[PDB]
Amino acid sequence: MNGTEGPNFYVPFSNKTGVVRSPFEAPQYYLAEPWQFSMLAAYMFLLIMLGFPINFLTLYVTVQHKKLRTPLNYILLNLAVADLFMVFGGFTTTLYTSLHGYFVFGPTGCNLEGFFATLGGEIALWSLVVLAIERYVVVCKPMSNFRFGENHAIMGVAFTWVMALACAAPPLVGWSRYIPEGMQCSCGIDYYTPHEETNNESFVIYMFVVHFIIPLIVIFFCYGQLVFTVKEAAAQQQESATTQKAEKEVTRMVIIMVIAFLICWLPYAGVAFYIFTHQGSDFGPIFMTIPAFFAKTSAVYNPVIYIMMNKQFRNCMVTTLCCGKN
Ligand SMILES: *[C@@H]1O[C@H](CO)[C@@H](O[C@@H]2O[C@H](CO)[C@@H](O[C@@H]3O[C@H](CO)[C@@H](O)[C@H](O[C@H]4O[C@H](CO)[C@@H](O)[C@H](O)[C@@H]4O)[C@@H]3O)[C@H](O)[C@H]2NC(C)=O)[C@H](O)[C@H]1NC(C)=O
Ligand SMILES: CCCCCCCCO[C@@H]1O[C@H](CO)[C@@H](O)[C@H](O)[C@H]1O
Ligand SMILES: CCCCCCCCO[C@@H]1O[C@H](CO)[C@@H](O)[C@H](O)[C@H]1O
Ligand SMILES: CCCCCCCCO[C@@H]1O[C@H](CO)[C@@H](O)[C@H](O)[C@H]1O
Ligand SMILES: *C(=O)CCCCCCCCCCCCCCC
Ligand SMILES: *C(=O)CCCCCCCCCCCCCCC
Repeated sequence: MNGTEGPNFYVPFSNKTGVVRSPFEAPQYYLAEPWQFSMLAAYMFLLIMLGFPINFLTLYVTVQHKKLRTPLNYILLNLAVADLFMVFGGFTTTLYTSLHGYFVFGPTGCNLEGFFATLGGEIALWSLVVLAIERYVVVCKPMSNFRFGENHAIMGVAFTWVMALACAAPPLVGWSRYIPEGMQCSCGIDYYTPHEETNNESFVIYMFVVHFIIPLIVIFFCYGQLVFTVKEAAAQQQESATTQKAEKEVTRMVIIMVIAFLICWLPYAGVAFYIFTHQGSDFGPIFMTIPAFFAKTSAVYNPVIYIMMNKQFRNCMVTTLCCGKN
């Protein structure tokens, strides 16, 4: 027996020596050394110090530069906002709790922190999906006489909001639940205890299919077709070096974006799928925080890839940071 059950939690540590306390009431220093809790805090600090400026600057630069405010870019603003939900909902609260050694805000705080942290990263997830769809629609022109504009861009943003709520809300009202995870300082969806009262098994399948496989297929399809269309168009215009450049640049960025998507969610899903097969095993507190490393860090590397590697934004950023010139 490798864990310790309670009303609103599951501490991954045997209580056979009697040392296990609630993650809402007392420090979990039997679960991990105090210095490891400090390193958790150190990492949350890094994610905030990098994550806030990068994502805030994205919104600020867009307000100052008319050229950035195009319908396509609406979703990349949505991304930046989602990343800020991850920072202020997730990382800051985890920084606070990690320094105590347990989730001080209790079960209600666990639901809040879990909701906004889940909502944040899920909006970001679907933002990356909707961008691929919009880019696919715009480049491949799969529809007869269609023009992407403000109305469509806003629907795409609302679509992410809805999908993210379809993921984050149900645990608040019966279907699965939010409980402290890993080192017990941050809360999230329960996918490591078969909890019949909330039906965790169905929700995990629903999550795996609707919120990972479907996104993964849409992203691979949309960008697959986009790279196909661009490559055959360049092959029919090989005299233009500009077009050959643009073709290679687009293919390079698609590979970066697809690989980046996998790094973010494949570890989180690979571990989730493993627990579905091998249930109730001796999963450490650190083991649970390894997938969350890659996922939470996306709040920094997504805006680096999807926004700061754009030459247009990069100029506006320099201008805004240098007060007007340069
Ligand atoms: C992990 O295991 C440990 C060990 O079992 C466990 O901690 C223990 O919890 C029990 C309560 O569940 C504690 O027992 C209490 O001891 C105090 C003595 O001061 C009593 O006052 C408590 O109440 C009794 O007496 C009252 C008298 O008026 C009655 O009103 C009441 O009904 C009770 O009879 C109670 O006996 C025990 O002290 C700890 N032990 C240790 C070592 O901490 C812990 O709960 C487990 N963790 C999890 C998450 O499940
Ligand atoms: C940068 C944000 C500030 C975080 C302040 C952390 C306060 C930690 O407070 C600690 O909690 C222990 C219980 O776990 C108690 O022994 C004491 O209150 C204190 O040592
Ligand atoms: C990915 C599909 C497999 C099942 C996933 C279920 C667990 C979801 O886990 C969630 O991930 C979010 C990442 O955005 C974190 O912010 C949340 O804290 C966490 O609850
Ligand atoms: C979703 C997957 C995105 C499309 C990835 C295609 C990358 C293939 O690679 C591309 O074409 C040639 C090989 O086919 C290489 O020699 C080129 O360097 C490269 O641009
Ligand atoms: C335009 O005039 C150029 C920008 C002016 C600012 C140049 C100085 C940048 C230094 C940033 C250092 C970051 C410190 C990070 C420590 C945590
Ligand atoms: C806007 O007008 C661009 C200039 C603004 C920067 C003024 C000079 C910056 C000096 C660099 C100091 C960096 C130290 C960071 C402290 C942690």
